[PDB]
Formats: sequence, structure tokens, C-alpha cells
Amino acid sequence: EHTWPDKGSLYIATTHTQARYALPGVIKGFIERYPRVSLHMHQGSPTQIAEAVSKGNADFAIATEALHLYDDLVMLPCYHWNRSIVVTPDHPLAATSSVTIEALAQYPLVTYTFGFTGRSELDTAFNRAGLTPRIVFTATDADVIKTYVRLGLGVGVIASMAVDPLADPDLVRIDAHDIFSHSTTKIGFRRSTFLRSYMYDFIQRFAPHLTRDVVDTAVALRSNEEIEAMFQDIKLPEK
Amino acid sequence: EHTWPDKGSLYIATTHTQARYALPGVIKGFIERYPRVSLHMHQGSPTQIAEAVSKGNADFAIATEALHLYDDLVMLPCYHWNRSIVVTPDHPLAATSSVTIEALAQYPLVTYTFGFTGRSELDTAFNRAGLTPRIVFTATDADVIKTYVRLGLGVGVIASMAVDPLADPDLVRIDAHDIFSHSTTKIGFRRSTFLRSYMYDFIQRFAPHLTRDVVDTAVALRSNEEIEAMFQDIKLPEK
Repeated sequence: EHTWPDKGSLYIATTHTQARYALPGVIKGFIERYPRVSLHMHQGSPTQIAEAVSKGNADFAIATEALHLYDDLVMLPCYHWNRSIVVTPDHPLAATSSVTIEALAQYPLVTYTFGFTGRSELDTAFNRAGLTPRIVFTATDADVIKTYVRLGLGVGVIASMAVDPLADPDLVRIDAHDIFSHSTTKIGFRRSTFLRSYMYDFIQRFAPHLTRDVVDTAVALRSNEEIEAMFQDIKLPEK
Repeated sequence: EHTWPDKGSLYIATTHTQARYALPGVIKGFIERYPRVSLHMHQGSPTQIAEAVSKGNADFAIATEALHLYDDLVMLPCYHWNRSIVVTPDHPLAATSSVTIEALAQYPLVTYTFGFTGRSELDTAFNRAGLTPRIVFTATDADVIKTYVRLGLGVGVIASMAVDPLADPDLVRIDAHDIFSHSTTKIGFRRSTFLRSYMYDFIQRFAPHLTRDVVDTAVALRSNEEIEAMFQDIKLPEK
């Protein structure tokens, strides 16, 4: 067992979060599975990634943000995720594991810029609590964010997948699923895309519940709204 | 002792390269030097960074790319840099040291998207050699790029500053200053910006040759062209 002779190309347009933290395993299995498939990848903001699929320069958009604004794409939920706050060992917050949004708003924040990786969930949580957060660094990825938390610039709020006990052993990782709604990373493609079989394999490798029949059903409805509703009774993986 | 009472804010808008690899030292010295200065930072593409300064949302743009296209900013050369190709130990290129541009064009390339971190230097080198490069991953930062070189997707070409023997010990780092022109990281700001003294200190910390008198002279010429010409007889640091 290993190798399929399938011949074609696969153009993935995605973001730093996905590429760094969610895709390497899938991408490695894929390339070893499909020696005759030309894999191309492109990194960008969620909006550029979406534009790229919509303009026809990529097959699939994978991101949390922006994707829903392009109903010329069919969107498929892949997983749910939430944030951690992250601080150096000596920070005041390092002492608890009890994170009120009012406690957090006391601190200067290193997080994502508007339009990136669940930022809208953070604004929502602060706005509905009345609060106005003090964000001193609006970054576009979590490698930058963790760097400047490490320098003592402020309190990090990143995707939980962006921190690992072995990779980032010098950071204290406090869970924040209490104070923020979860975010949903989706995959998008044009309806006019002929879905090769290596594509179905890719989609399902990334999101197990997105089997061919689920995908085809989803593709048939002329509504992203209906597609979201289709998964309402299904669990989703969480990263 | 150590500390200046200066009150004010400093808004820096920059990129992943700078923030990850060129700024942390400077930023740390600065914050400990200026307790009453509010440091703000924003990360983005070179173009968004430049727009940010031009629209007035940041004091300084620091990037290699795009900055020169905004002559409503004064641009100051900070340093020169060049690329390395990077591969896993087992790659064919790992054997030499190494590098004809014709040898490199034989391989699938993991590098920066057009518009990022000296990409235009790479295209230039290939185009003038007649060659057409096979780029399988167009990324926006070197963390992503190094990840997918590590998975064997292809041959990395990054900024030399983005690879370190201790941080990336599992990568073979071949020098490519022979085949590519150098790139120049610049700092930009509006003429209408009152340059506080903490600002001159920052500028000079980042680029020693950009002393106050050099900066003021540069600022007085109405020409970025003339400013570039001003440094024509000076060495520049290399990162």
C-alpha cells in the first residue's frame, strides 16, 4: 500500500495559522500519496486568499476569516477553535487559570489585527462586556505575537493551536474558551470546480466529516446558509 | 540613571521579517529606555504598512518592499541583506556550496510571494538569466517557508537573517549572494511628523548611520532619489 497514479494540480491558498499549525500533516501525507499531482500553495490574508479562489488562481481557500463574505464560494466548516491568553512566567495573570474578560481588559494586549484569525470574536466579547481593550500590537500571525509577548510588550491572545508545551515551553498558556465564542475555520471553492478524486481525499483528510457525499450534498444546495445548517446537528473537530 | 522621562507615543508599522529578526533587540532597549513612551506596533504587508504611515495611523514604516512607491514619505536606507537557499540535510543541493542560478532553477521553490521581502530581486535574477523558476509555494513569511522545506515540499529561498544555526539546526543553509542582488530595508515617515528625540534615538538604534544630522539633512531634500544618492558613498550595515 501507498501510491496513486492520479495526474493533475491542486492549488491551495491559505493563511499563516493553517499553514503553520493545521496543514503540515495533511500536506505531507498528500504529497507522498500523489506523486503525479502538482501541489501549489499560496499564503495571504483571508481576503486575498478568498479573492484568489474567486478569481480562479487557486482551487481551495482555507481560512477562518472573510470567507463567508464570498457567497460565490461554497464554504465547508472544517473545525472549531478557540483562544488562549499567553504570558511570560512572571506576569500577574500567570498566577490564576481564572480569566474574567474584565480582568483581561486591565492589561495591554498583543493580538491579531482586525480581519485576521478570529479577531472579530475578540472585539465582540469586549464590546458586549462594555469594555474597550488596550491593544498595543495588532499582528498578522502568532509567531510575531509570541515574540513580543516574550519581550514583555504585553498579554498575548492567540489561537490555542499556535502554542505548544514543547515548542513554546517558556510561555504560560491560560485557557480562554470561557470568555470568547469559538471560531470556525472553513474551506471554500468555486462551484464551477471539477472536484478530482485527489481533492475529495484532501478535503476529508483535513476535515474527516467532509466525506464525498457530504461534500456533494453541500455543493448541491445553492446556499452557504443551508450548508451551515446542514452541520448544525453534527459535532465538529476542535483544534 | 538608565531612564528618560520623555512622554509621547511611537507607532511602528512593520513586517514579519523586521519584527521577527531585525527589531526585537532595538524594541527591548527602547521600552526599557522610555517608560513614559507608549510604544504601538502594527504588522502587515509592505504596502499596508506604507499606507498606514501615509494615512497617518503610524509614525514609521519599516520594510524592504513597496516603500519606494510612496514618495509622500521620506525613505531612509537602514541596511542591506541577501538570501540563502535552505534545504533539508538530504537534498541534492546540500552537497555543494553551491549555487549557479541555473542549478537552482532545476528545483521546485518555496519562497516569498510577489510584493514581499525581496521577491523582485529573485524574479530579476531569473528573468535576466532567461530562466523561468518553478515556485510551488508563494509565502508571506519565513516561518511558513521553513516549515514546508522541513516537510520536503521544495527548496527554500529566504532572507539570510531568517535562518540561524541554533534556531534552525536541522536546515542546510547555502549562501546565494552570488546569484541575487542585495535588498535594502528602509524606514519611512511623513515629512509632517514632528520628530521627537525618542524617535531619533530609535532610528539610530536601528540604523547607526542615521544620526540626527544625517536624518535632518535627508529630510530637507525634497527627493527620495537625492536621499539614496546621499548614501552612495557610505557603507551600510548588512543583515
